Amino acid sequence: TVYPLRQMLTDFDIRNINKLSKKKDIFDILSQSLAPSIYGHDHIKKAILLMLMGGVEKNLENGSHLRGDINILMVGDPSTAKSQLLRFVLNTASLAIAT
Amino acid sequence: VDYNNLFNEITDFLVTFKQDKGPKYMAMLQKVANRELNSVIIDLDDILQYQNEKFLQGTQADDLVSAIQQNANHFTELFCRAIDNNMPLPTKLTRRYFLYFKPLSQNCARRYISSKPLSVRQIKGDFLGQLITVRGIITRVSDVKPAVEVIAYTCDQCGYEVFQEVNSRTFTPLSECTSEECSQNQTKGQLFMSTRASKFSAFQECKIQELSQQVPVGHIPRSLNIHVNGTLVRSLSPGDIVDVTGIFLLEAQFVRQHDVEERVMELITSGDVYNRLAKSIAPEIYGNLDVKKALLLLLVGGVDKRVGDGMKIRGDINVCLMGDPGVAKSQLLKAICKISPRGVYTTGKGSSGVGLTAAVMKDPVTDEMILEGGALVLADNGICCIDEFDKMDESDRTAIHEVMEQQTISISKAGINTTLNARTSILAAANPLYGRYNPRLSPLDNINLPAALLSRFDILFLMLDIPSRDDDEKLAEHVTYVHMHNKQPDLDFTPVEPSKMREYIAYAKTKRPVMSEAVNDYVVQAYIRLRQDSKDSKFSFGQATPRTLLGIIRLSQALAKLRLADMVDIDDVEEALRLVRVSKESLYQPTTKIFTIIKKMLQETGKNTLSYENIVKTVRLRGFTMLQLSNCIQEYSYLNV
Amino acid sequence: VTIPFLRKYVQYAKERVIPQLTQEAINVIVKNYTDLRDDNTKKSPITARTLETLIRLATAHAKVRLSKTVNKVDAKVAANLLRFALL
Repeated sequence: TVYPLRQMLTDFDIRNINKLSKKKDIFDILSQSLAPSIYGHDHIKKAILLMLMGGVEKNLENGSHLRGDINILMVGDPSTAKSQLLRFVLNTASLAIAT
Repeated sequence: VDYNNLFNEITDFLVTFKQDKGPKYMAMLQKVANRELNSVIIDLDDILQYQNEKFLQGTQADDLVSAIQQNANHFTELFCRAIDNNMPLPTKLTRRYFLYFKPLSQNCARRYISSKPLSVRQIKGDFLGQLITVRGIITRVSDVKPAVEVIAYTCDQCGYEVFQEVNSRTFTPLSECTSEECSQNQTKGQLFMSTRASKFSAFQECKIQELSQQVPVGHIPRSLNIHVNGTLVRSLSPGDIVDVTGIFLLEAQFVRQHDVEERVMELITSGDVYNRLAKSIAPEIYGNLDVKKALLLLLVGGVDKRVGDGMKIRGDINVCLMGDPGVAKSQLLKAICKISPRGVYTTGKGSSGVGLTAAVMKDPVTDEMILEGGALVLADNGICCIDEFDKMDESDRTAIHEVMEQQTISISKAGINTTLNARTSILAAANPLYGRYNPRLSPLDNINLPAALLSRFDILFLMLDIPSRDDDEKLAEHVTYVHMHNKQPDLDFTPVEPSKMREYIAYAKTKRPVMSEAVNDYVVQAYIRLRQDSKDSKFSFGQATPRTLLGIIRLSQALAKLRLADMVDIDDVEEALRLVRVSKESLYQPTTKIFTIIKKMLQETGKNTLSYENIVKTVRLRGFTMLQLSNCIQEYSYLNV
Repeated sequence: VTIPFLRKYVQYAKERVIPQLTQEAINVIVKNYTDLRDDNTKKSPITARTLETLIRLATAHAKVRLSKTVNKVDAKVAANLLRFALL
């Protein structure tokens, strides 16, 4: 028989995320709280926060599906923490594969 | 299942046939006794008629058609002996003939199943041993080679020549004597082989491929192997669609090659069929009705003309799409290949050099030199598209220009020196040298393609984007509307599904329009004026060629074919010339009555406007075309009015 | 804020709430796309795929706040991210 077809959630954590749902200062402090070992680059990690949360994956009727995923390319001088940010996004996502 | 009565039924069938000289099977045995033929064809229709004759007389049928369909390899060796039991005397191992089968059609199936058109994805595994009729294109074929069936050994010591039977791909030489005289003997003398008394067969392997519209969503057209023998060995020439009926071990036996009216009449009766079929295909993009209108005339094809004296001209169109990035290019190309059958998507670099021409390659299963194939051979009759046309090389261009000029490719390399035909329509998508356009540069310098390439190209579309204030909002509104939901905008028109216009294209393709003399005198005058105007500055590009005149004639034939008419009117040439002039116009970003009409128009505002949208509106309801008034504008300018 | 909190935040937003569009966030993104389609003459090419990516991010922000539909400020923060990553 073949059938083709992760942190546990309590009722105390849902009260905390419902309490943090209507304040309009949430996004900046959540983008600033992901990597405190890296100075600066707030808008880049703002896009990285929007990147790891995802999209919607809309499937059209009787046609092709629509892309919900976002893709990010980062360039610059090799002096900063671009190679130090991949270890943080590999260890803090739901599931990630680095090559 | 019994064999003792079924063999009696088989030997009683061939002597009691009167439904289709006289007893035709005995006449075929007399013909093979006259030594004129070597192929025996057995049909199931005669079996069905003999079964009907035996069932209507109250006799036992003892069904053959439900027994021939399973295990035909035992039946081709069992009924052959029943044919061998009776032969007429001639008047002019010992198998003089070759036995083959053919199934019954669907017309004999509805008139009192066994022969269904099967896919290679519809094989399931458990059909190994049923007779199957597969439909598909043929890409790989091999040469005819003699494969032995029985090995003949001769001896000088006894004289009894022995014969062994091989079944596999390989065998071993029987050096030990197994005769009836060497068993009771001390001596066991050497044996030799005979290449003359040994029976051979014209063996050939072929690779059948899955049909393009029969494959599922996302899947690729996988192949299958067919092993043919005997007289069927020259009935398979590559580059065609075939229906192969044979047993599945594939040992072929017979090959052949090639509600709806309500669906076409409800598409016709809505009014403005050409514009509805233009705006129906690819509605997820914004505007460009002219480019995609010529794409509609491109996939409808046109009329292939034969002079009947050894000269064939093209009845096809080839369209270029030169543009800057920002507007969608792969979507129109994908929609054309998804709507039209046999559409194959290609690329610029990669295996393209071997993906446009035959590529020699060793074959491991049979161990030999096979000739692989590109993208122009599986897509024989249809749309062949090229994405990133300027990213290719000279080897791709020299083969693309050869099928662009005339439909026969000839290749003479260390593998083969052969020819093959491929009626294809070339769709090309290209970009300039610096990505986008340049207004300070000439179009001969902006386009890196040579004069012989775009001189053969009749329609080149300069899809150039210009930033604006009003027109950009509609493209933004359209992409937000299609990204909000899958539905199209609320206009008073419904987008037609692929099957209905596919049926309309297949129904319009059988039409053969003939040009008149009144359109002939307009065609030659417009060609003379276009040649003189084209016959050298900053914004110029190319010159007027006779191939462009032939393409104008082909587009007029396609416009008459889309209107399902037997004749070519004056309305098609004036639309085609407007199409070919507005194809290049984006870079800048019978007369007295008309004169009287102009005067009537003046009797309101008294305006001498240069270009018209509301003067021409009172002309089309009367009976004159758009070309007659076009001359009335220029002529009259000599009246200074 | 900490490491085991944002993981639960991201997966609850991924599993429960799906955002939809409003008329307040269609016009401002139409205005932004038509204003940039400036960059073509100055520093960067703008394509049709970018139209799709300009609302993907909005939806993102709208689901960061886990609202059932999008807002105008999501398109505004997407345009701010565009101004930082393009200029």
